[PDB]
Amino acid sequence: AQYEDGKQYTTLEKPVAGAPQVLEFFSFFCPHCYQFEEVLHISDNVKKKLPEGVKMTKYHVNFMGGDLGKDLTQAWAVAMALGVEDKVTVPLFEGVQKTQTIRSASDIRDVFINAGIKGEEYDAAWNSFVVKSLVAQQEKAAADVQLRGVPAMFVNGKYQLNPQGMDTSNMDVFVQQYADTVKYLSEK
Repeated sequence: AQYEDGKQYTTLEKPVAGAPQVLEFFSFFCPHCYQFEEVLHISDNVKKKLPEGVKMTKYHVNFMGGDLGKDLTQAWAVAMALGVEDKVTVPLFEGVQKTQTIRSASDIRDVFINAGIKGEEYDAAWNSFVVKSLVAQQEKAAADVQLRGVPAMFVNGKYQLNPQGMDTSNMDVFVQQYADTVKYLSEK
């Protein structure tokens, strides 16, 4: 066939019921995630090709970067609660990996302050129980699907994208193959 289990995707031997339709995992410590977001814009191009009616969830993971990794997952919870993903994603990636100016929670906070979220808004969200449940969700979803590596994308709790089985000679072509696969998986 043209799309084959084990080729552009893999199937979970233990399917995850009630999972978000298109589910993406990342970490601001993850070098390929940096590529996926700032060079390739994967999440964005996947969207562009998803059918109507399908929502995409993106979650941060704990297993990279120790203490700051967990901080970063809570701040991503804050980002989601406040709806400011599109304003902090890039400065967080560049803070962790480019300039290396993120070394503590406080530095994570500075990014939000600079992106225009108010101190009192940030701190309240940071400490809110809404954010604690939203942290819990991020952790649960990672747990449900065995998650040991990022970037990772799961469709309908049953399929897992396998980008290593796609040509990388051309970056535009890789993205579109990626996006088309998610589309195919979605329709399955």
